[PDB]
Amino acid sequence: NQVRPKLPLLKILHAAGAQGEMFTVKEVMHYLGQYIMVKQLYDQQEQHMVYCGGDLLGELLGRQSFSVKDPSPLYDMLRKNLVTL
Amino acid sequence: NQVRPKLPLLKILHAAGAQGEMFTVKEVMHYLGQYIMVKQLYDQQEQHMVYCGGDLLGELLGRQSFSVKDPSPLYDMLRKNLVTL
Amino acid sequence: NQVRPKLPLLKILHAAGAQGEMFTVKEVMHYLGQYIMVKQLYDQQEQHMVYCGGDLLGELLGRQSFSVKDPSPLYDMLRKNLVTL
Amino acid sequence: NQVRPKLPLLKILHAAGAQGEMFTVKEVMHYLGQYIMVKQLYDQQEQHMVYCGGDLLGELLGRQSFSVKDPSPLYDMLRKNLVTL
Amino acid sequence: EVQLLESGGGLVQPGGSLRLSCAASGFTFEEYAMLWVRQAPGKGLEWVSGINARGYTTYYADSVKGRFTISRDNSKNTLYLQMNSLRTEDTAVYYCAKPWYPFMASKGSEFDYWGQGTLVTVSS
Amino acid sequence: EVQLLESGGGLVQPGGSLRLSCAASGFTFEEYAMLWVRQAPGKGLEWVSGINARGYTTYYADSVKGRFTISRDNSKNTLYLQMNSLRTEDTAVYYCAKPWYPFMASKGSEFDYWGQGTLVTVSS
Amino acid sequence: EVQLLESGGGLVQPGGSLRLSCAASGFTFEEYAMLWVRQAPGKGLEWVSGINARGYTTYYADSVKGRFTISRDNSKNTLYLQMNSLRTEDTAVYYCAKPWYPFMASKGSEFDYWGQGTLVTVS
Amino acid sequence: EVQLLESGGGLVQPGGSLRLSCAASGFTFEEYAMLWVRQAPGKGLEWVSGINARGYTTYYADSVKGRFTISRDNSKNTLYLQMNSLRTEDTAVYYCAKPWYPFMASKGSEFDYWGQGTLVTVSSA
Amino acid sequence: EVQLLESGGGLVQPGGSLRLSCAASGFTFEEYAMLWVRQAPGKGLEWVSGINARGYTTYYADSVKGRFTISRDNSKNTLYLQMNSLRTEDTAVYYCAKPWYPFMASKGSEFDYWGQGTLVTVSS
Amino acid sequence: EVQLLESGGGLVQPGGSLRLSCAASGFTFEEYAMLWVRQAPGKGLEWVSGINARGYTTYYADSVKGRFTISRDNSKNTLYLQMNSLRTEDTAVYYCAKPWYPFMASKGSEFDYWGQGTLVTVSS
Amino acid sequence: EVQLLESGGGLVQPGGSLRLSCAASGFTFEEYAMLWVRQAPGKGLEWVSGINARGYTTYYADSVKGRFTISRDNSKNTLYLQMNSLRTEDTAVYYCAKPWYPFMASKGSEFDYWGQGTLVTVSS
Amino acid sequence: EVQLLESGGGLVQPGGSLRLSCAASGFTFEEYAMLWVRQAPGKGLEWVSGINARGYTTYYADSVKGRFTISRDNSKNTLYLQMNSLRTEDTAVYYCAKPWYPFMASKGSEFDYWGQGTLVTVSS
Repeated sequence: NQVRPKLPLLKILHAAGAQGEMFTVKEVMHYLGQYIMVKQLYDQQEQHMVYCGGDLLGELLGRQSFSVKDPSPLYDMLRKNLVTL
Repeated sequence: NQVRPKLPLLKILHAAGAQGEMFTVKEVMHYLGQYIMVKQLYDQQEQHMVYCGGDLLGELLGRQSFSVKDPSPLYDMLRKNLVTL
Repeated sequence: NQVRPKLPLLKILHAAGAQGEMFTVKEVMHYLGQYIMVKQLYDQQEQHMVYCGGDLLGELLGRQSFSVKDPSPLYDMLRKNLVTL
Repeated sequence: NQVRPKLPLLKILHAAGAQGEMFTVKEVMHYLGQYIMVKQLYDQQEQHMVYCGGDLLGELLGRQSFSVKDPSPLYDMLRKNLVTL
Repeated sequence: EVQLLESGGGLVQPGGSLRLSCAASGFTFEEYAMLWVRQAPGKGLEWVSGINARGYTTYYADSVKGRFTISRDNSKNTLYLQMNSLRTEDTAVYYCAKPWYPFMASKGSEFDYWGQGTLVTVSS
Repeated sequence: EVQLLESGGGLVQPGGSLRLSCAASGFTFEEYAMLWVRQAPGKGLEWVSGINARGYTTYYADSVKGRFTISRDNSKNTLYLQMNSLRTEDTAVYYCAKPWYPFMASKGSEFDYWGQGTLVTVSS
Repeated sequence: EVQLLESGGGLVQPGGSLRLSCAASGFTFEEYAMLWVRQAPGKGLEWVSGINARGYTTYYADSVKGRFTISRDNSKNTLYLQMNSLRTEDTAVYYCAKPWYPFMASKGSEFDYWGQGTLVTVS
Repeated sequence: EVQLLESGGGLVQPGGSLRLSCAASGFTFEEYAMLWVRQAPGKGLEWVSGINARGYTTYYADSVKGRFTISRDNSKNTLYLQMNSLRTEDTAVYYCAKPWYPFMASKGSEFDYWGQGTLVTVSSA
Repeated sequence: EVQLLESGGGLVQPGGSLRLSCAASGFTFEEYAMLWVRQAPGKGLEWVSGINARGYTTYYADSVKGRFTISRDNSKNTLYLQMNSLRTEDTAVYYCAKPWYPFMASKGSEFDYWGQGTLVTVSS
Repeated sequence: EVQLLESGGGLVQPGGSLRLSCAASGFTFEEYAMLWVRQAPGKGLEWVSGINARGYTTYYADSVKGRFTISRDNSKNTLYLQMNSLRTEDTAVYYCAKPWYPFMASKGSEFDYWGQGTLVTVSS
Repeated sequence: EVQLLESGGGLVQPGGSLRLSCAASGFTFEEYAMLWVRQAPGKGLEWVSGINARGYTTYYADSVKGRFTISRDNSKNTLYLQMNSLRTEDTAVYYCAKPWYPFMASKGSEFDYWGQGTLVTVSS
Repeated sequence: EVQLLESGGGLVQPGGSLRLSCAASGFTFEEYAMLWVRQAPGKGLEWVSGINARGYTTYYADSVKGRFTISRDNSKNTLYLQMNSLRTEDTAVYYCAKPWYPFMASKGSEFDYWGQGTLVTVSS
């Protein structure tokens, strides 16, 4: 199942090292994980907490922070940013 | 004032993250700038040059290559693709 | 004419698939070639160059790198590591 | 404190890659461990058990097998083969 | 391009032990927390254990606490699960898993990658 | 209540043959596709073959095509694997499995239940 | 959502110096070349200078070259313009502008956003 | 040429935790089982824990079993000791040790190399 | 266990051509660059030509440049030397050589293995 | 100035015989061991026989033992090869060779010079 | 023309060490294997050690194995003999020697030239 | 470790000739210019001749120009001085000398090392 990310999401993926414009949903999430790590948006002392305020990611999600234990913010963003091919 | 982009242009706008069906001209152009940038349709070394042959934008412009220093192809596209509300 | 490699060299030979403890000089060199290849110590862009720093081989040779176009470092290692039987 | 290993032991150490004629006791034991390992004189299923029967090492220990867990046989060899300088 | 290859499974009697191995490739192993999960017959996938990238922080399900030990050797791109005092209920296909989130060592997700698994059977 | 019981394992020479069977109970056998998988000593799970519920559509791993034949007898609630032209690397424990979804016969089908398996050894 | 707030303008004598600032929000400042444009009495918009997104390449009108200095602090989402040896000819309303085209730093356009401006008076 | 550099020690409250690290060089770390040993005030060296080269077989003194975890990252030439539920009597200098015998993970020997150590102090002070 | 068997040598008149072949065995042929070298009467060994493992990159001594063509067939584990515009000076025993270093295609070494050779005679 | 002229080749039937001669000049013949090698049509170099400088010690390939006899006449600077009980597989061009080292008379001896050779055909 | 000159000899106690050197010229040093031999007060000639031309293969008499080390520096035209744990029986004049043939480094190599020798005396 | 040893000196009549040679070792001979100097009974040192490292540029004292010829053989590590139409005042001990800097072959080159010298006496 291939998907094509809308460009605001693609931008985040490419910044994490992704190539191209088509991906599986799993690939998208793995690049998103890479992004949060390389941009160091997580709290070192509480790594499941992501502080994305003032970052592309925060603006895309419309929030300042979130827990990767609660994927609900991510579901919303995925629905709105992935076009199934 | 606000405009409604013809579906062709709207698809490009939506891919760029544009929400809704009504925009101002400055909004439309902002999104187009993002579209070109993220889809890397420009020359890394000569950034004002856009090579849009092989992209759906190239069709709308009816061109393959152009410098944004020349808005002429751009005015044409806008006229054919924006409906004033 | 067999030689018995000292154990630091034998270690490298076994790692490249050699069996036993006695060899001809040519067998030693052929296994060394295999070692460099399988351990990917050569430069894919400049294959005659071997970067052995941080490898058992580098430590035996006392070198970070060397070119197979100059056998000298290999001579000294053989001298210090081959016992004629 | 430096020691001179008598020739029979020295030959074992040199095979192990030792350089020179004098070592510390800890240096001697380090090379011994290396010797046992590379020559695979140990039991892969019971690695503290050394089978040195047909090896020159067996001649020094005057034994055919034994466990490294008990120093006694080692101490004996050390006493008879290290000359304090 | 992510690939995970589990091995080491087999048949053992209750009280016995097994060590599972997971060979990882196609991503930067040393950047990732890693998980073991398992599926017993007729049941949903159960998270079993996890370990941080640096390998000194570990997590265990209450069901295996004190009996299983997870470890990793980044230099060999390999994850291990040492299983001792095995019980009939540990019978399952065991899977190595890469989390989508690099620091997630304590829970699985729908977005994880898994290998084909290795079968563990404990009976008698 | 779901039970799958493999049998028919043994020791054979390269080029030899064995017929494996799997006796199913505790569910509506004739409604489910069924699968064979195997695990060679010290390795992991490899999907071998599958067959649809009504038993006329068959699937095979490339490594066994032409040599293995899967079939079923719904009146007896039994699944078969006929293994001809056996090779050393066919050595494995073979497991019968029921998928979670009745239509899934191919590699990667989510399992529901699988048996403890039967050992097949090919050697000279 | 785009917002550009100019400040630092005021009243100076021929030869003095002012430092203009522009507080940008509603978009990714660090992605955009940014522009300074101005409007003196009786005249339309004159492009004054521009700076690339990173801040290492800068452009200037000749009438202002070797006198004004453009710069940016991406951490503070702010653009600056250093006007030294000010002239009477420089009295005008100064605007910070975001180009629709992310790499356009050498000239303005009708599709750009600009702020409400800041007033500079030299005499 | 062999060096073992221990660190991570400090002062902690009873029940607290600390992680020790040992940076090894001068030998092929990935070939050797490695040990942790300790010396409390007024006593001699007590063997604490050991691990095989491959990292998946570990050994522990009864006194620390269930509280300490040994691990290693060969790619970093580093040995670790995670110490939880620390007790007053865990106070000591902790040493990293390279055994003379490459497979010896369950006990120390007088022929082993050890570092200069790292000081661990457990007290409600 | 390395074995190199050259053939195709013989007698030809100046201006003539001969195709030499070399059957290689006892090593992984397709992993290795391979060489031709020759020994003329009274002279020392002379490197003649070389080719990378994959068979697409070739090298030649100035003395035979433009006249000789080296090629290989990894499927047949065979190396070839097509010799055109042959001269009196090309008289020599020609040898197929395996380099100790897998990527060395441009020069011989004292450590290479050679076959027994094939005699090439050029006279009118 | 060194040269070796082989002669005496011809066509004979199986069980027939031929004597080859080799005329040497340009070096001190009686100080050098000497060799015969041959090359079958389309094949490679095969060592046949060798004799020491003083002509009392002889060496032979197992393929020609008891059938071929090597000898020399130093007063004539001539080497000989008496071939009896010839066989179809003996068909070859036969070459006289002078070793680099005066004492080398056996298989493998490094050549210094060799002649253009003489053709021997053994066909019913 | 050939010139060999030995130095480094002297008086030492048992267990002591000494490093002999041999200066070579008048021929191409780097093309020749080289030897050390010795002669005690009566004794006769005894071969001690040999090294190949490029200096990577070494040979020793049993009576000095493990104690003596031969080496050379072809950039300096010098041959060395490192003598450790000297024994009374090692007392002798040591000679540097060039073989008639370049490849001869073992015992019984035909001598071409040798030096005037250097006295080594081992005793209380 | 440098060693230089002169030879070839002797007694000769005026108008006669002699050829001196100098054996070098302990350094890289081919990388250094080399020198000849002389000292007549008392009379102090006098530079005679020099030659560059590669042996193609020569230098002479006016007093021997046209009569003496310097040369070297880098393959033999040997320096030569050919002395023709000798004159009574050429009488002296002749010395081989290595310069401190590799390029210095002329008068006034700083010496690094020199030989013991060889006596040349020109008279009836």
